[PDB]
Amino acid sequence: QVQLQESGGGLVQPGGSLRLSCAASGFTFSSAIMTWVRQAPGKGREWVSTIGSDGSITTYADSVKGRFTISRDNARNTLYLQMNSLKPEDTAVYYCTSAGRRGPGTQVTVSS
Amino acid sequence: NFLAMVDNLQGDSGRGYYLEMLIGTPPQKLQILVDTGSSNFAVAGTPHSYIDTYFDTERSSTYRSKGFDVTVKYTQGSWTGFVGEDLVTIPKGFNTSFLVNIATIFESENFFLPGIKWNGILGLAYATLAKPSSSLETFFDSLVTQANIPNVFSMQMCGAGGGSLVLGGIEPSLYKGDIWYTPIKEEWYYQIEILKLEIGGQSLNLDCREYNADKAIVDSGTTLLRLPQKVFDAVVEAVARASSDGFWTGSQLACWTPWSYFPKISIYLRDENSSRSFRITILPQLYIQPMCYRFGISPSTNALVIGATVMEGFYVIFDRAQKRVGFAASPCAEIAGAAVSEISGPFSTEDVASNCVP
Ligand SMILES: [Cl-]
Repeated sequence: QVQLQESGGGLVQPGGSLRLSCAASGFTFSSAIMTWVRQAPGKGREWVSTIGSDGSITTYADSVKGRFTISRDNARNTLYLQMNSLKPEDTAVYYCTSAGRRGPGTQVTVSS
Repeated sequence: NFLAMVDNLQGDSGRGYYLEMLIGTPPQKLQILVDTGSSNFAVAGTPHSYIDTYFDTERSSTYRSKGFDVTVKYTQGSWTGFVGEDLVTIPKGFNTSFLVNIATIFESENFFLPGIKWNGILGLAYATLAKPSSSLETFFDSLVTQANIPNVFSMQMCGAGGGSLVLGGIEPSLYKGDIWYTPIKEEWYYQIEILKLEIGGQSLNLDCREYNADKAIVDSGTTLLRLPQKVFDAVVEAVARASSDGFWTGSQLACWTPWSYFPKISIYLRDENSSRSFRITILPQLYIQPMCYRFGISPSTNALVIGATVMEGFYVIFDRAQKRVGFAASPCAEIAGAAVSEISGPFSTEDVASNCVP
Protein backbone atom coordinates (compact mmCIF):
# COMPACT_ATOMS: atom_id res chain seq x y z
CA GLN A 1 0.00 0.00 0.00
CA VAL A 2 1.15 3.52 -0.89
CA GLN A 3 1.96 5.48 2.25
CA LEU A 4 2.91 9.11 2.81
CA GLN A 5 3.68 10.40 6.27
CA GLU A 6 4.50 14.05 6.97
CA SER A 7 6.24 15.27 10.16
CA GLY A 8 8.14 18.21 11.63
CA GLY A 9 5.47 20.88 12.09
CA GLY A 10 4.67 22.54 15.44
CA LEU A 11 4.63 26.00 16.98
CA VAL A 12 7.11 28.66 15.82
CA GLN A 13 7.55 32.45 16.13
CA PRO A 14 7.22 34.96 13.23
CA GLY A 15 10.63 35.02 11.51
CA GLY A 16 11.22 31.43 12.56
CA SER A 17 12.00 28.33 10.52
CA LEU A 18 11.17 24.61 10.24
CA ARG A 19 12.07 21.48 8.29
CA LEU A 20 9.14 19.32 7.21
CA SER A 21 9.69 15.72 6.12
CA CYS A 22 7.51 13.30 4.24
CA ALA A 23 8.31 9.58 4.39
CA ALA A 24 7.06 7.57 1.39
CA SER A 25 6.63 3.80 0.97
CA GLY A 26 4.82 1.36 -1.27
CA PHE A 27 5.73 2.94 -4.60
CA THR A 28 8.92 3.88 -6.47
CA PHE A 29 9.46 7.29 -4.88
CA SER A 30 12.50 8.06 -7.04
CA SER A 31 10.16 8.06 -10.12
CA ALA A 32 7.40 10.28 -8.67
CA ILE A 33 6.67 13.95 -9.09
CA MET A 34 6.16 15.15 -5.47
CA THR A 35 4.14 18.15 -4.27
CA TRP A 36 3.57 20.16 -1.06
CA VAL A 37 0.07 21.68 -0.64
CA ARG A 38 -1.27 23.42 2.44
CA GLN A 39 -4.62 24.37 3.88
CA ALA A 40 -4.88 27.40 6.06
CA PRO A 41 -7.90 27.85 8.36
CA GLY A 42 -10.79 29.56 6.55
CA LYS A 43 -9.17 29.21 3.08
CA GLY A 44 -9.13 26.80 0.16
CA ARG A 45 -6.21 24.49 -0.55
CA GLU A 46 -3.01 26.30 -1.67
CA TRP A 47 -0.20 24.67 -3.71
CA VAL A 48 3.19 25.38 -2.10
CA SER A 49 5.88 23.67 -4.20
CA THR A 50 6.52 20.85 -6.67
CA ILE A 51 9.73 18.89 -7.33
CA GLY A 52 10.40 16.53 -10.29
CA SER A 53 11.47 12.97 -9.67
CA ASP A 54 15.23 13.59 -10.15
CA GLY A 55 15.11 16.75 -8.02
CA SER A 56 16.46 19.16 -10.62
CA ILE A 57 13.13 20.87 -11.47
CA THR A 58 11.54 22.75 -8.55
CA THR A 59 8.59 25.19 -8.70
CA TYR A 60 7.14 27.49 -5.97
CA ALA A 61 4.01 29.53 -5.27
CA ASP A 62 4.71 33.28 -5.37
CA SER A 63 3.67 33.50 -1.70
CA VAL A 64 6.64 31.23 -0.64
CA LYS A 65 9.24 31.98 -3.31
CA GLY A 66 12.61 32.81 -1.72
CA ARG A 67 11.52 31.66 1.76
CA PHE A 68 10.91 27.92 1.25
CA THR A 69 13.12 25.19 -0.26
CA ILE A 70 11.74 21.88 -1.53
CA SER A 71 14.15 18.93 -1.87
CA ARG A 72 14.24 15.19 -1.82
CA ASP A 73 16.50 12.34 -0.88
CA ASN A 74 15.55 9.51 -3.29
CA ALA A 75 17.74 6.89 -1.59
CA ARG A 76 15.92 7.47 1.75
CA ASN A 77 12.43 7.90 0.09
CA THR A 78 12.12 11.30 1.82
CA LEU A 79 10.66 14.61 0.58
CA TYR A 80 11.53 17.81 2.44
CA LEU A 81 10.26 21.37 2.78
CA GLN A 82 12.56 23.76 4.53
CA MET A 83 10.85 26.98 5.51
CA ASN A 84 12.50 30.26 6.49
CA SER A 85 11.08 33.61 7.58
CA LEU A 86 7.78 32.12 8.67
CA LYS A 87 4.76 34.42 8.77
CA PRO A 88 1.43 34.07 10.66
CA GLU A 89 -0.36 33.41 7.37
CA ASP A 90 1.89 30.34 6.88
CA THR A 91 -0.24 28.77 9.62
CA ALA A 92 -1.72 25.68 7.84
CA VAL A 93 -1.59 21.90 7.68
CA TYR A 94 1.02 20.91 5.10
CA TYR A 95 0.50 17.78 3.01
CA CYS A 96 2.89 15.89 0.74
CA THR A 97 1.00 14.60 -2.31
CA SER A 98 1.65 12.30 -5.23
CA ALA A 99 -0.73 10.86 -7.82
CA GLY A 100 -3.95 11.83 -6.06
CA ARG A 101 -2.78 10.50 -2.68
CA ARG A 102 -1.75 12.57 0.34
CA GLY A 103 -0.46 11.89 3.84
CA PRO A 104 -2.34 12.79 7.04
CA GLY A 105 -0.55 16.18 7.04
CA THR A 106 1.50 18.10 9.61
CA GLN A 107 0.34 21.34 11.29
CA VAL A 108 2.53 24.42 11.29
CA THR A 109 1.42 27.12 13.72
CA VAL A 110 3.15 30.51 13.47
CA SER A 111 2.22 32.59 16.52
CA SER A 112 3.28 36.12 17.57
CA ASN B 1 -10.50 31.65 -15.23
CA PHE B 2 -13.48 29.45 -16.25
CA LEU B 3 -14.96 32.11 -18.57
CA ALA B 4 -11.70 32.12 -20.59
CA MET B 5 -12.22 28.36 -21.05
CA VAL B 6 -15.39 28.69 -23.14
CA ASP B 7 -14.83 27.73 -26.82
CA ASN B 8 -11.38 26.21 -26.10
CA LEU B 9 -12.11 23.03 -28.05
CA GLN B 10 -11.99 22.58 -31.79
CA GLY B 11 -13.10 19.59 -33.88
CA ASP B 12 -16.07 17.20 -33.97
CA SER B 13 -17.13 13.67 -32.87
CA GLY B 14 -15.48 11.84 -35.78
CA ARG B 15 -12.10 13.59 -35.66
CA GLY B 16 -12.40 14.15 -31.87
CA TYR B 17 -12.41 17.35 -29.83
CA TYR B 18 -9.02 18.88 -29.05
CA LEU B 19 -7.41 21.51 -26.85
CA GLU B 20 -4.36 23.67 -27.59
CA MET B 21 -1.58 23.12 -25.09
CA LEU B 22 1.90 24.59 -24.74
CA ILE B 23 4.67 22.26 -23.59
CA GLY B 24 8.27 22.68 -22.44
CA THR B 25 10.70 25.63 -22.50
CA PRO B 26 10.37 27.55 -24.83
CA PRO B 27 6.87 26.17 -25.27
CA GLN B 28 5.97 23.97 -28.25
CA LYS B 29 2.35 24.22 -29.32
CA LEU B 30 0.40 21.00 -29.69
CA GLN B 31 -3.24 20.07 -30.34
CA ILE B 32 -4.43 17.52 -27.81
CA LEU B 33 -7.47 15.15 -27.97
CA VAL B 34 -9.71 15.15 -24.86
CA ASP B 35 -10.28 11.53 -23.73
CA THR B 36 -12.25 10.89 -20.52
CA GLY B 37 -11.75 7.19 -21.31
CA SER B 38 -8.03 6.96 -20.42
CA SER B 39 -5.51 8.42 -18.00
CA ASN B 40 -2.20 9.14 -19.79
CA PHE B 41 -0.98 12.38 -21.30
CA ALA B 42 0.89 11.45 -24.54
CA VAL B 43 2.09 13.39 -27.57
CA ALA B 44 3.79 12.51 -30.86
CA GLY B 45 7.55 12.50 -30.30
CA THR B 46 8.60 11.85 -33.92
CA PRO B 47 7.43 12.76 -37.44
CA HIS B 48 4.52 10.62 -38.68
CA SER B 49 1.87 10.67 -41.41
CA TYR B 50 -1.37 12.49 -40.52
CA ILE B 51 0.46 14.84 -38.08
CA ASP B 52 2.15 18.17 -38.91
CA THR B 53 4.31 18.56 -35.80
CA TYR B 54 5.50 16.69 -32.69
CA PHE B 55 7.13 17.45 -29.35
CA ASP B 56 10.93 17.43 -29.67
CA THR B 57 12.26 16.86 -26.17
CA GLU B 58 15.81 17.97 -27.13
CA ARG B 59 14.44 21.48 -27.61
CA SER B 60 12.97 21.83 -24.13
CA SER B 61 15.38 22.89 -21.40
CA THR B 62 12.86 21.83 -18.70
CA TYR B 63 12.17 18.35 -20.05
CA ARG B 64 13.34 15.51 -17.81
CA SER B 65 13.18 11.84 -18.81
CA LYS B 66 11.94 9.27 -16.28
CA GLY B 67 14.24 6.71 -17.92
CA PHE B 68 11.51 4.31 -18.98
CA ASP B 69 8.83 3.76 -21.63
CA VAL B 70 5.20 2.58 -21.69
CA THR B 71 2.99 0.79 -24.26
CA VAL B 72 -0.74 1.54 -24.18
CA LYS B 73 -3.04 -0.83 -26.09
CA TYR B 74 -6.67 -0.01 -26.84
CA THR B 75 -8.97 -2.43 -28.75
CA GLN B 76 -8.26 -0.39 -31.90
CA GLY B 77 -4.76 1.09 -31.84
CA SER B 78 -1.70 1.37 -29.60
CA TRP B 79 1.44 3.41 -28.93
CA THR B 80 4.80 3.14 -27.17
CA GLY B 81 6.38 6.35 -25.81
CA PHE B 82 9.27 7.53 -23.61
CA VAL B 83 8.03 8.75 -20.26
CA GLY B 84 9.24 12.16 -19.07
CA GLU B 85 8.14 15.25 -17.11
CA ASP B 86 7.81 18.82 -18.37
CA LEU B 87 6.07 22.16 -17.77
CA VAL B 88 2.75 22.78 -19.56
CA THR B 89 0.53 25.84 -19.97
CA ILE B 90 -3.07 26.00 -21.09
CA PRO B 91 -3.23 29.53 -22.57
CA LYS B 92 -7.02 29.77 -22.36
CA GLY B 93 -7.78 29.48 -18.65
CA PHE B 94 -4.55 29.50 -16.66
CA ASN B 95 -2.01 32.18 -15.79
CA THR B 96 0.81 29.77 -15.01
CA SER B 97 2.73 26.63 -15.99
CA PHE B 98 2.46 23.24 -14.25
CA LEU B 99 4.77 20.24 -13.97
CA VAL B 100 3.21 17.10 -15.52
CA ASN B 101 4.11 13.60 -16.72
CA ILE B 102 4.28 13.28 -20.46
CA ALA B 103 4.73 10.30 -22.78
CA THR B 104 6.40 10.95 -26.15
CA ILE B 105 5.30 8.46 -28.83
CA PHE B 106 8.07 6.92 -30.97
CA GLU B 107 6.01 3.97 -32.27
CA SER B 108 2.28 3.52 -32.89
CA GLU B 109 -0.27 1.52 -34.84
CA ASN B 110 -3.70 2.69 -35.92
CA PHE B 111 -3.50 5.58 -33.47
CA PHE B 112 -2.75 8.60 -35.65
CA LEU B 113 -5.47 8.25 -38.35
CA PRO B 114 -6.11 10.14 -41.61
CA GLY B 115 -8.13 13.35 -41.16
CA ILE B 116 -7.24 13.90 -37.48
CA LYS B 117 -6.06 17.36 -36.46
CA TRP B 118 -4.62 16.35 -33.04
CA ASN B 119 -1.09 15.13 -32.31
CA GLY B 120 -1.46 13.89 -28.72
CA ILE B 121 -4.04 12.72 -26.19
CA LEU B 122 -5.13 14.01 -22.79
CA GLY B 123 -6.43 11.21 -20.57
CA LEU B 124 -8.87 12.63 -17.95
CA ALA B 125 -10.01 9.37 -16.27
CA TYR B 126 -8.71 8.21 -12.84
CA ALA B 127 -5.27 7.14 -11.51
CA THR B 128 -6.38 3.49 -11.64
CA LEU B 129 -6.08 3.41 -15.44
CA ALA B 130 -2.72 5.18 -15.77
CA LYS B 131 0.11 3.18 -17.32
CA PRO B 132 2.52 1.71 -16.47
CA SER B 133 0.79 2.08 -13.09
CA SER B 134 -1.45 4.28 -10.95
CA SER B 135 1.67 5.91 -9.45
CA LEU B 136 2.19 7.88 -12.70
CA GLU B 137 0.40 11.06 -11.62
CA THR B 138 -2.36 12.02 -14.08
CA PHE B 139 -2.57 15.33 -15.82
CA PHE B 140 -5.74 16.41 -14.01
CA ASP B 141 -4.31 15.31 -10.61
CA SER B 142 -1.23 17.50 -11.31
CA LEU B 143 -3.44 20.42 -12.34
CA VAL B 144 -5.87 20.20 -9.40
CA THR B 145 -2.88 20.01 -7.04
CA GLN B 146 -0.75 22.79 -8.62
CA ALA B 147 -3.44 25.18 -9.97
CA ASN B 148 -5.70 25.34 -6.87
CA ILE B 149 -8.86 24.38 -8.77
CA PRO B 150 -11.74 22.25 -7.53
CA ASN B 151 -11.57 18.55 -8.44
CA VAL B 152 -14.22 18.88 -11.19
CA PHE B 153 -14.20 19.40 -14.94
CA SER B 154 -16.97 19.72 -17.52
CA MET B 155 -17.45 19.39 -21.24
CA GLN B 156 -19.72 20.76 -23.92
CA MET B 157 -19.31 19.32 -27.43
CA CYS B 158 -20.95 21.45 -30.12
CA GLY B 159 -20.15 19.70 -33.40
CA ALA B 160 -23.33 17.66 -34.08
CA GLY B 161 -24.57 18.16 -37.66
CA GLY B 162 -15.95 23.00 -31.43
CA GLY B 163 -16.80 23.13 -27.73
CA SER B 164 -15.61 23.79 -24.21
CA LEU B 165 -13.59 21.99 -21.61
CA VAL B 166 -13.96 23.69 -18.22
CA LEU B 167 -11.14 22.61 -15.96
CA GLY B 168 -12.05 23.20 -12.29
CA GLY B 169 -15.73 24.06 -12.63
CA ILE B 170 -19.14 24.42 -14.28
CA GLU B 171 -20.05 27.32 -16.58
CA PRO B 172 -23.76 28.33 -16.36
CA SER B 173 -23.82 29.71 -19.94
CA LEU B 174 -23.10 26.22 -21.30
CA TYR B 175 -26.38 24.57 -20.30
CA LYS B 176 -30.14 25.19 -20.28
CA GLY B 177 -32.57 23.86 -17.63
CA ASP B 178 -31.62 21.69 -14.65
CA ILE B 179 -28.53 19.58 -13.95
CA TRP B 180 -29.16 15.94 -13.02
CA TYR B 181 -26.48 13.93 -11.18
CA THR B 182 -25.83 10.20 -11.30
CA PRO B 183 -23.29 8.54 -8.92
CA ILE B 184 -19.89 7.36 -10.14
CA LYS B 185 -19.96 3.63 -9.35
CA GLU B 186 -16.23 3.05 -9.61
CA GLU B 187 -13.39 5.50 -10.02
CA TRP B 188 -11.47 4.22 -13.03
CA TYR B 189 -13.44 5.05 -16.11
CA TYR B 190 -16.37 7.36 -15.37
CA GLN B 191 -18.60 4.36 -14.64
CA ILE B 192 -22.26 5.19 -14.01
CA GLU B 193 -25.36 3.01 -13.57
CA ILE B 194 -27.78 2.59 -16.46
CA LEU B 195 -31.22 1.32 -15.42
CA LYS B 196 -33.12 1.18 -18.68
CA LEU B 197 -33.08 1.94 -22.43
CA GLU B 198 -36.28 3.11 -24.20
CA ILE B 199 -36.79 3.43 -27.96
CA GLY B 200 -39.80 5.63 -28.82
CA GLY B 201 -41.27 5.21 -25.35
CA GLN B 202 -40.99 1.40 -25.48
CA SER B 203 -38.63 -0.18 -22.98
CA LEU B 204 -36.38 -2.97 -24.28
CA ASN B 205 -36.96 -6.46 -22.83
CA LEU B 206 -33.69 -6.80 -20.88
CA ASP B 207 -32.60 -7.10 -17.28
CA CYS B 208 -30.90 -3.89 -16.17
CA ARG B 209 -27.67 -5.94 -15.57
CA GLU B 210 -27.32 -6.16 -19.37
CA TYR B 211 -26.68 -2.43 -19.64
CA ASN B 212 -23.84 -2.71 -17.19
CA ALA B 213 -22.14 -5.70 -18.83
CA ASP B 214 -19.54 -5.25 -17.71
CA LYS B 215 -19.56 -1.42 -17.33
CA ALA B 216 -21.46 1.65 -18.60
CA ILE B 217 -19.01 4.58 -19.04
CA VAL B 218 -18.92 8.20 -20.24
CA ASP B 219 -16.04 8.56 -22.74
CA SER B 220 -15.33 11.69 -24.84
CA GLY B 221 -12.68 9.77 -26.84
CA THR B 222 -15.20 7.29 -28.22
CA THR B 223 -17.02 8.49 -31.33
CA LEU B 224 -20.23 6.49 -31.25
CA LEU B 225 -22.70 5.13 -28.76
CA ARG B 226 -21.32 1.63 -28.26
CA LEU B 227 -23.56 -1.11 -26.92
CA PRO B 228 -22.81 -4.72 -25.84
CA GLN B 229 -23.97 -7.03 -28.69
CA LYS B 230 -27.15 -8.25 -26.98
CA VAL B 231 -28.22 -4.65 -26.27
CA PHE B 232 -27.21 -3.56 -29.79
CA ASP B 233 -29.38 -6.25 -31.41
CA ALA B 234 -32.36 -5.30 -29.27
CA VAL B 235 -31.84 -1.59 -30.04
CA VAL B 236 -31.48 -2.20 -33.80
CA GLU B 237 -34.67 -4.29 -33.87
CA ALA B 238 -36.66 -1.52 -32.14
CA VAL B 239 -35.25 1.28 -34.31
CA ALA B 240 -35.91 -0.77 -37.48
CA ARG B 241 -39.46 -1.83 -36.53
CA ALA B 242 -40.34 1.79 -35.74
CA SER B 243 -39.26 2.98 -39.23
CA SER B 244 -30.22 -1.66 -45.37
CA ASP B 245 -28.50 -4.38 -43.32
CA GLY B 246 -25.14 -2.71 -43.96
CA PHE B 247 -26.45 0.53 -42.43
CA TRP B 248 -27.02 -0.98 -38.95
CA THR B 249 -23.49 -2.44 -39.09
CA GLY B 250 -22.03 0.91 -40.29
CA SER B 251 -20.67 -0.78 -43.42
CA GLN B 252 -23.01 1.43 -45.52
CA LEU B 253 -24.28 5.01 -45.75
CA ALA B 254 -27.99 5.81 -46.26
CA CYS B 255 -29.25 8.59 -48.53
CA TRP B 256 -32.33 10.83 -49.18
CA THR B 257 -33.25 14.10 -51.06
CA PRO B 258 -35.43 11.55 -43.01
CA TRP B 259 -35.37 12.38 -39.26
CA SER B 260 -39.13 12.45 -38.53
CA TYR B 261 -39.27 8.76 -39.55
CA PHE B 262 -37.13 7.60 -36.54
CA PRO B 263 -37.70 7.18 -32.75
CA LYS B 264 -36.12 9.03 -29.80
CA ILE B 265 -33.67 6.94 -27.74
CA SER B 266 -33.69 7.30 -23.92
CA ILE B 267 -31.12 6.16 -21.35
CA TYR B 268 -32.28 6.06 -17.69
CA LEU B 269 -29.65 6.76 -15.05
CA ARG B 270 -29.99 6.34 -11.30
CA ASP B 271 -30.21 9.62 -9.40
CA GLU B 272 -28.16 10.34 -6.28
CA ASN B 273 -31.31 9.44 -4.33
CA SER B 274 -31.57 5.76 -5.41
CA SER B 275 -35.41 5.70 -5.49
CA ARG B 276 -35.31 8.17 -8.41
CA SER B 277 -33.90 8.11 -11.93
CA PHE B 278 -33.74 10.61 -14.75
CA ARG B 279 -33.43 10.05 -18.47
CA ILE B 280 -31.21 11.51 -21.15
CA THR B 281 -32.83 11.36 -24.55
CA ILE B 282 -31.30 11.71 -27.98
CA LEU B 283 -33.35 12.50 -31.06
CA PRO B 284 -32.68 10.97 -34.54
CA GLN B 285 -30.40 13.92 -35.49
CA LEU B 286 -27.78 12.65 -33.05
CA TYR B 287 -27.72 8.99 -34.15
CA ILE B 288 -28.55 9.20 -37.87
CA GLN B 289 -25.47 11.30 -38.58
CA PRO B 290 -25.10 13.38 -41.77
CA MET B 291 -21.91 12.54 -43.71
CA CYS B 292 -26.09 10.55 -46.96
CA TYR B 293 -26.10 9.35 -43.32
CA ARG B 294 -24.29 6.95 -40.98
CA PHE B 295 -25.76 4.99 -38.03
CA GLY B 296 -24.27 6.47 -34.85
CA ILE B 297 -24.55 3.34 -32.70
CA SER B 298 -22.20 0.31 -32.96
CA PRO B 299 -21.68 -3.03 -31.15
CA SER B 300 -19.17 -3.48 -28.32
CA THR B 301 -17.89 -6.66 -26.63
CA ASN B 302 -17.93 -5.80 -22.93
CA ALA B 303 -18.81 -2.12 -22.41
CA LEU B 304 -21.68 0.29 -22.90
CA VAL B 305 -19.90 3.47 -23.95
CA ILE B 306 -21.71 6.80 -23.90
CA GLY B 307 -19.48 8.31 -26.56
CA ALA B 308 -19.50 11.61 -28.47
CA THR B 309 -22.79 10.61 -30.28
CA VAL B 310 -24.62 11.16 -26.96
CA MET B 311 -22.30 13.74 -25.30
CA GLU B 312 -22.96 16.11 -28.22
CA GLY B 313 -26.46 16.46 -26.75
CA PHE B 314 -25.30 17.39 -23.27
CA TYR B 315 -23.25 19.48 -20.96
CA VAL B 316 -21.42 16.78 -18.94
CA ILE B 317 -20.01 17.46 -15.49
CA PHE B 318 -17.30 15.12 -14.27
CA ASP B 319 -17.58 15.93 -10.58
CA ARG B 320 -14.73 13.89 -9.16
CA ALA B 321 -14.87 15.68 -5.79
CA GLN B 322 -18.47 14.56 -5.23
CA LYS B 323 -18.15 11.21 -7.06
CA ARG B 324 -20.97 11.97 -9.53
CA VAL B 325 -21.56 12.80 -13.19
CA GLY B 326 -23.94 15.65 -14.10
CA PHE B 327 -25.98 16.02 -17.26
CA ALA B 328 -27.85 18.98 -18.65
CA ALA B 329 -29.26 19.70 -22.09
CA SER B 330 -26.82 21.75 -24.19
CA PRO B 331 -27.96 25.04 -25.88
CA CYS B 332 -25.60 24.30 -28.75
CA ALA B 333 -27.33 20.91 -29.30
CA GLU B 334 -29.72 22.18 -31.97
CA ILE B 335 -29.98 21.54 -35.70
CA ALA B 336 -31.94 24.07 -37.78
CA GLY B 337 -33.51 25.66 -34.65
CA ALA B 338 -34.64 22.31 -33.23
CA ALA B 339 -33.28 20.74 -29.99
CA VAL B 340 -31.71 17.34 -30.67
CA SER B 341 -31.63 16.18 -27.04
CA GLU B 342 -33.74 16.23 -23.87
CA ILE B 343 -33.43 15.48 -20.17
CA SER B 344 -36.28 14.86 -17.73
CA GLY B 345 -37.18 13.32 -14.37
CA PRO B 346 -37.72 12.26 -11.75
CA PHE B 347 -38.95 8.72 -12.41
CA SER B 348 -39.40 6.03 -9.70
CA THR B 349 -36.93 3.12 -9.53
CA GLU B 350 -39.26 0.89 -7.45
CA ASP B 351 -39.48 -1.83 -10.11
CA VAL B 352 -35.71 -1.98 -10.69
CA ALA B 353 -33.10 -3.75 -8.51
CA SER B 354 -31.18 -1.60 -6.02
CA ASN B 355 -27.96 -2.43 -7.88
CA CYS B 356 -27.86 -3.00 -11.64
CA VAL B 357 -24.03 -3.13 -11.66
CA PRO B 358 -22.50 -6.65 -11.73
CL1 LIG C 1 4.69 10.77 -11.04
